[PDB]
Amino acid sequence: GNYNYLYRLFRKSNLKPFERDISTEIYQAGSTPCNGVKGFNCYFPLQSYG
Amino acid sequence: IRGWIFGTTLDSKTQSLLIVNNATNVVIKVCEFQFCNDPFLGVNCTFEYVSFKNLREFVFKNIDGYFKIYSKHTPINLVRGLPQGFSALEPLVDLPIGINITRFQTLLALH
Ligand SMILES: *[C@@H]1O[C@H](CO)[C@@H](O)[C@H](O)[C@H]1NC(C)=O
Repeated sequence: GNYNYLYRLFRKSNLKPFERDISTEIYQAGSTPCNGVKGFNCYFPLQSYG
Repeated sequence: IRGWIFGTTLDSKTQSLLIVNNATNVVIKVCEFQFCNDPFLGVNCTFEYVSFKNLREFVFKNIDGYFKIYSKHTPINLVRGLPQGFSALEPLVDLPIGINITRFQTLLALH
């Protein structure tokens, strides 16, 4: 697997036309905050094709 | 007045637009800047560019990832403040930067 190619699976709001966003801050997916640490309803926003 | 910051969170968690004017050149950057809590001048990155008898006017507008700048320089006589009468600004630049700009601040200089 080539893991060096990546895409964003999560964002709270969709991009406007040619809006660009590299920020990797952990996605809070529900009522529990991330505080920067992955877990229950707290997911890394990027993913890899492998 | 010698520059501007534009961005979202202004804290290195994003690309942020920095614009600076100095006597050698005018400079523009979009880097993931860690700004200080009190920006002035005592006399990752993905885009960079380079170039009271008077009033300088500008308009900054951001549309579909392009940051558009219009300007005018004019003599004035009404020394009190922002004057009446009329003259239209003209385009200088149209910058491909893609940033979700929502906050801004001016940059000052000290002797
Ligand atoms: C742009 O930034 C603001 C915060 O300043 C945020 O609420 C918004 O969701 C962001 N994205 C878009 C698509 O505007």
